[PDB]
Amino acid sequence: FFINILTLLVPILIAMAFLTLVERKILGYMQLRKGPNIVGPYGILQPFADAMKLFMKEPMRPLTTSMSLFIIAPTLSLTLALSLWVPLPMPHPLINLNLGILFILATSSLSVYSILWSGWASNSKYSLFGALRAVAQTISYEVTMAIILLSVLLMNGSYSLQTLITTQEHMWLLLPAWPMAMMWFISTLAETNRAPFDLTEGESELVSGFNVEYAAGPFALFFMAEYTNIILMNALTTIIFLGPLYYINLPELYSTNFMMEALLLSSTFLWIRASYPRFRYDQLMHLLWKNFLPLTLALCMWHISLPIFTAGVPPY
Amino acid sequence: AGRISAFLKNAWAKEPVLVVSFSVWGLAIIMPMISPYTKYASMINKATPYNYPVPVRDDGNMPDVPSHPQDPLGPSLDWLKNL
Amino acid sequence: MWFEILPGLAIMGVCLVIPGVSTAYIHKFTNGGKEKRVARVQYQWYLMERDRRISGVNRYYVSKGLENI
Amino acid sequence: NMTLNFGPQHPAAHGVLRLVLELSGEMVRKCDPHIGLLHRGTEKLIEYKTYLQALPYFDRLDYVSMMCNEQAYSIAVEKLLNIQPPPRAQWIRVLFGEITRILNHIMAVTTHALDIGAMTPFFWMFEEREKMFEFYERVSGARMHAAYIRPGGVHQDLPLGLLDDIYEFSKNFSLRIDEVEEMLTNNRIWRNRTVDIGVVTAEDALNYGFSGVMLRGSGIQWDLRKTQPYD
Amino acid sequence: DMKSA
Amino acid sequence: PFLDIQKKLGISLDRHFMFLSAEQPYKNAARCHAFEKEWIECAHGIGGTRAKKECKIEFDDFEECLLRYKTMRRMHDIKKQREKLMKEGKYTPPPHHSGREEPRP
Amino acid sequence: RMMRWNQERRRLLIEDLEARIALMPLFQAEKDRRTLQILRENLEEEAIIMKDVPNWKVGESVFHTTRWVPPLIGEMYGLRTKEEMSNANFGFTWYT
Amino acid sequence: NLYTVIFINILLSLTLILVAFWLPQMNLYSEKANPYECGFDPTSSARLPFSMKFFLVAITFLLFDLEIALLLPLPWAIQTIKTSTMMIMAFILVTILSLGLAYEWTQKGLE
Amino acid sequence: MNNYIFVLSSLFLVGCLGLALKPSPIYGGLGLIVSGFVGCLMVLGFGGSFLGLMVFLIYLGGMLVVFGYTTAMATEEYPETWGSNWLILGFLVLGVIMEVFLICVLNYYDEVGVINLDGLGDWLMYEVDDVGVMLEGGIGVAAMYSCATWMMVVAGWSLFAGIFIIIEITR
Amino acid sequence: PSTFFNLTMAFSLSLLGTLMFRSHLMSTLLCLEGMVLSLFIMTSVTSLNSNSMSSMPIPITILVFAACEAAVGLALLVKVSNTYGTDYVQNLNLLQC
Amino acid sequence: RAEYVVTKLDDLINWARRSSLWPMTFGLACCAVEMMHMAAPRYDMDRFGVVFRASPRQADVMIVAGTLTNKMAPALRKVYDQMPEPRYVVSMGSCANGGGYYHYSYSVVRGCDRIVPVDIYVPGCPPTAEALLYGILQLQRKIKREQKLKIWYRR
Ligand code: SF4
Repeated sequence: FFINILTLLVPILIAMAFLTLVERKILGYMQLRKGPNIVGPYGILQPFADAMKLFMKEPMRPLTTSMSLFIIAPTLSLTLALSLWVPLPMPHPLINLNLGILFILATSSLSVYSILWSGWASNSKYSLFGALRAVAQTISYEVTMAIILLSVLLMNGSYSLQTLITTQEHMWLLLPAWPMAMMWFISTLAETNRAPFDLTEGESELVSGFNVEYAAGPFALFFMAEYTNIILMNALTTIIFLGPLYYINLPELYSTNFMMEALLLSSTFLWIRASYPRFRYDQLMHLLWKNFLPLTLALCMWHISLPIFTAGVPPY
Repeated sequence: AGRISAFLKNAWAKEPVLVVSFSVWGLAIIMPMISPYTKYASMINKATPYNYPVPVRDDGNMPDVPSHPQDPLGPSLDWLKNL
Repeated sequence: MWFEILPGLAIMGVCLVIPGVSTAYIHKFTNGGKEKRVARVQYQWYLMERDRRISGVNRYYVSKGLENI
Repeated sequence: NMTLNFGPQHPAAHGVLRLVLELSGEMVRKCDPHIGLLHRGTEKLIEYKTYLQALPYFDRLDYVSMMCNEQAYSIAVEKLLNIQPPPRAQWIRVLFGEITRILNHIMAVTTHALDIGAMTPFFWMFEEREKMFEFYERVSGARMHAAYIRPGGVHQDLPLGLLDDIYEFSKNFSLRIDEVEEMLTNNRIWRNRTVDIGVVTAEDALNYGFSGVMLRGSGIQWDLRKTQPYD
Repeated sequence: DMKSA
Repeated sequence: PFLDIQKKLGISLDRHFMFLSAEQPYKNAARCHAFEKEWIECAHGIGGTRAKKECKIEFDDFEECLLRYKTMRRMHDIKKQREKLMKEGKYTPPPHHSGREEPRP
Repeated sequence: RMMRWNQERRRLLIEDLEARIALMPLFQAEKDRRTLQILRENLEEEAIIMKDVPNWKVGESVFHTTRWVPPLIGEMYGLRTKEEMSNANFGFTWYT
Repeated sequence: NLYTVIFINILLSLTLILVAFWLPQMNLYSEKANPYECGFDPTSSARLPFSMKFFLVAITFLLFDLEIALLLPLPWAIQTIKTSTMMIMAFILVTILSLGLAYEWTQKGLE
Repeated sequence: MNNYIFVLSSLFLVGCLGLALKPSPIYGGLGLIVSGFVGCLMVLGFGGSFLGLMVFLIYLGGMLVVFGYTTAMATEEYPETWGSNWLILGFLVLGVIMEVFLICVLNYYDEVGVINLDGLGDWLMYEVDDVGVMLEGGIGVAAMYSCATWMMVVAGWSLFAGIFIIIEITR
Repeated sequence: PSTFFNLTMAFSLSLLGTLMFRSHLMSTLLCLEGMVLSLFIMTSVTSLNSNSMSSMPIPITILVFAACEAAVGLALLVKVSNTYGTDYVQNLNLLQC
Repeated sequence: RAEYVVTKLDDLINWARRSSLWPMTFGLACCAVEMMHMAAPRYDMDRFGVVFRASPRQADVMIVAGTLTNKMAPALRKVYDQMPEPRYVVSMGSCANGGGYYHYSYSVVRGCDRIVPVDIYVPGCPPTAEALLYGILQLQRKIKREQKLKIWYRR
């Protein structure tokens, strides 16, 4: 078990730093630059040097802060994002939780709490604006997050995340739910806090939002939890709305199908990050609550309608 | 009819989101009156054995229920497995 | 050109294709050549406990077939 | 109401500005800008020097539109001295002043996009800005601060074969302008961002001293190029 | 028309 | 008062989950369903005041089934006397309670 | 295709549940033979334990009626080891 | 398993916090640890009453959170015998959940 | 894991003590998020995984919205922490001394009452059905869709009228 | 048993917290929410120990009227806080007239 | 002989700081458009691994571009003090060098060396983005060649 949690947790941190590496490289390729290829063999050494350098960067204990809550926020954010990864289905999950997608939804609702704890306990007006817009991003994302995670999972009929693997062996899940996939994508941009719907760590809005007072290793923990949440909910959109091929004798073909589909989905996540202009929280609350909340409730109505329209109800 | 048709035509041009939510909500309204499969899910959920159906005491009144499981006379599911 | 994203994406890719393969192979190693049974309901856990007691070495992964009796 | 200082160091204030905002909520009540964080005393310092020594201030005052301001200062000095420029130098004035117009509008669209949050024409337009600063360095020898427009016409001639490279820049610049117009005008984010926000009346745009692109955004026709013919 | 809609 | 709207209409808005022995989602039994059913079938047609005197044995038996208080006292006393006999030395080490037992099946 | 997959998956669950509904009285005959044996092991090692303390009958149940009270987790496995007790009461729940 | 992954995850995050703290040098001063408002003396305390304007939308989030909590047992609710009963009443429930937002959108509650 | 729910309910008593001695409500929101996580694994150790996890989700969302409310409106110049006032920290020390005295008097002083501390672990769940399939509490929560439809209708009308309540109050 | 006695000791301390006022009425709303949280924990351990699945959405309707009542009190404190500036209960001394 | 181990760990602990140096999204200048020209994809920041982070707490080095006036001077130094103690100063521009233009003016600080410790001086009112790429490379090799664990070992 300990060898399994080492080979799950240490390669996901190395792959998260290498995701930051290929994020900056494909982001700079979008912005017509070659990217950080000098310091590594084709640049395979730069966010490892960032995670090294932010250790002996000086941390900050300000006058105005409360230091216990100020230091208990990023350690809970790292524990949060690295223990959100364990009810992921994969071929076979490490935690075979019976209703684990509600734990995913609950700890992603916990993911928009450590940012508010940080933005209060930093004791800056800038961090307080970032904390209030993190509350506004909760107000935006959370009910449409739960309704998209409810209504298309009513077609699977169970909150066990293992039962979605057997559902979509021959066909994908974006073919029965194409508006639900793109509305899940634009709500998971709000939970992930990436540059379409990033409104609480922005250099043009505030001075980087909620990371005003956070230097060094705690800022490395917040960046760690940030990019762990990026690859995490890329894997969530991968594991719900697209269906890879399952052979029960060969899970490795399923894992490399997961690899190519998750690499194109993380490529379109950082492509949709680096393309668009960045929102304002008035029209974020306006387009979600006025436009995309009754569309989620109406496709939720149509997902009430479908198992009595045909075929019976799904299995337990 | 033309005034309300120009109202719903211009709403689907300008802001079609609420009116397509209302359209598929009315489609979910008009679903189960003309749905032919709407009386099958309740008897499928009746036919699944979540509990143990308690075997009855044999008293020899009539063979309304079978005295043997695997012979197909009795309440079967052969029109449900062919669905 | 567009070649330079690909070895960084491949060294991200081996670090993202390790964990599911590693947990499936270590599931095969830890549970008798089989996989770990998921207990969604209590019937699977009672069958799990009856297999642990039937094997009798307090381990469920070996299983007694027709050759026990 | 918090008396929040917006601060120079926040990068959407362009490095310099102390706004203060007595804001209730995030609905900002009043915003009081104390400019003066970059006050250099150029109008005091111009007096103690000669005119040709007073030329390269106007490289640096509007520093994202340089050769337009030394065109302005040298057309003021030439109107003081009653000296007409030569017409080849006048076409050099309007050509490099419209390279400077493309410069300032690239910075305007770019820093507007960076302040909203579109970080993409902070690099895509800046590659063609580096292509223009090759021409700036070809004529003067400095990428930004030329001091190439003098009183009595421009300083030197162009290097040879420049105008072919200006033409090969300008045939390729139009697809990138249409590309940014594809990426940032027809989209939904900018359409949600920039509608019925910050409207000024034409009475306020005349009475507030607004000029140029503020007046053209308010709809009145007041370019200073065809209404007042200079150069 | 309907096509623009 | 009581005002008896569900009693007049005959439809149970909340009367069908009043007790522990009510109908269940796919018939999975509550604990001491037999005890609560015997107490309700004792208590029907006698009233509350005479139900206190007449079904006192059935109420005490059902309350002992639910709270398990004398069962808790019985397990606590047998664990205390097992602990005292283990300190005394009369008690053998239990083969069926030491983990070395033959498991059935 | 979701209709065809839902109907074949409900046929698969009703096949596995038909195997369960034919398999329960082998499980139930296993269940009452163990829970009478572990209670008889509790009754055997009650007369060894409390033969000295007065007014306490062995095999005593405080319930008044002669019907079979269902045995609890505590009354079933409370005399056994703490590891087997935690594996009984935290078995399905902590297998996570 | 979930307890030991939460325990070893918070222990690795705690030793990441400890190797953030005790590995560099330790030297602070008052101008260093002064709070940040782009480098200025405090015009006001940050802990002051903020009169933000998304308050009714925030309470509508709390009521919609409660509404999706009663919506949440639906994959077990679809496995029932009274399919038409749960169908008509759940249609009524999510219809009035949409109708509360329809009244807020009519009466300008989301601005 | 025999004394798991007892040490969780002792942590619940410590967190409810930290809420009970009443700081500035930011620290009360942090302590009540801690106690809501404690109650989440308290229900999630019993066997019903749906109830405590969905009220963990509800208390995370509602505690986040009242946390934004108490960093918006209800704050002052000097926030009172648990350690900023010595009455609060001294009452915390007196409260944990009182709970040590309470488990002392329920452990070895008289040992008379319905509350027992020798009964740890085995009197946690009294009887759970081992062979049945429908033992997960999600269908028990989902019983309000089929059998208990009236209180479901009542609660949905309550939140409809509550949306009308908040749009009547906050204008 | 012991978990329920520690639950009712947490409820008695939550009642001692909500039957006094120290700084704000917001912290009294927080005390009422912790009170109804431990009430939920009591309701779920009774309805889970008794193995009664019929009384299991009684915690759902308890949380519905809990968070709806806290929602009503938050709109109430919005109105009294933007009336009074700060929402202290010691400023509420004009109802004795 | 642990001095080789100390110097190799010092080069390994300075390799991360010389490679992944994070500057500050600064302003204050005519010269500050050339920070954006290093950001521009001809003479690139991010190829060497240079990322414009707005916060001082995220920043590792302040590139002071240009005009340092008397109103901006406590706003400069209150930002620079709150930058945490791995901190270097590049001074882009002759106004950040010595008060290049506006030297004998009334409200310009006469160089940024008057206020902050400046580790490297970049000349130019255009400093070319090649020239501040040289400044980033030479500050990079300066904090490479500083020896903190070596002077800790012979202490
Ligand atoms: S050195 Fe010249 S261009 Fe540079 S900041 Fe000073 S005046 Fe402006």
